[PDB]
Amino acid sequence: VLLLDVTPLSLGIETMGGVMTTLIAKNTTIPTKHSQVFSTAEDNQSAVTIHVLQGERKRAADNKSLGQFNLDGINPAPRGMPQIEVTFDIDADGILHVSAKDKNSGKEQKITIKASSGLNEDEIQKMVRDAEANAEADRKFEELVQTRNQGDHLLHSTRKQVEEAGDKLPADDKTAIESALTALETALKGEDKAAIEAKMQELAQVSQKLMEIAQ
Amino acid sequence: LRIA
Repeated sequence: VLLLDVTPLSLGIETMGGVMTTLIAKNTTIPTKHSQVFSTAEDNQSAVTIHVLQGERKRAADNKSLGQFNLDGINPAPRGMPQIEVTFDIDADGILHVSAKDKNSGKEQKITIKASSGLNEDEIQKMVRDAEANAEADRKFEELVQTRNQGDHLLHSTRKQVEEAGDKLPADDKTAIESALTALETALKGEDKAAIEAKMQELAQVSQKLMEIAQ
Repeated sequence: LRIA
């Protein structure tokens, strides 16, 4: 009532594309507990790396690392299908407990991070400075990442839809599409958002028939 | 949201 224990900075994990995803937001009063269900990036992925971050920067690499830990034993499935619930829990004493739980396998891995770990009172103030100083640049990075994830979903999805369409797809369209996928896959390898959107444009246009067959 |  005269004071508050708060989180100076946001706390969370690194997610597909090097993005920091936030669990517990800046200036939250402890004790506190937030959960979020995540999934796997890649097909038949048997583990996930839980990389714990402190900071306000969109790029995981610009934020302060507090440790990382694996949850193994993820039973084979398509990417985006496993349920990994991730829980940040700050008790009344300032200690952070992060758990990942595979909601199919029941398996669990925790890490426990001292109240003292992470950025000192100064670093905190610098981090907020950089957040507002690099807002524009963080935004641009977010849009590239989101665009790369949009690109990759369109690629992964279209390849499946070609496998299940088999002989249904006119060889002609299958030629046009397999060329747009190879180019899309190359562009995804770069940092040019415009060029990824242009290969996504190329795929859309030549995939009208494939799309029909998926129904 | 997906982890690697």
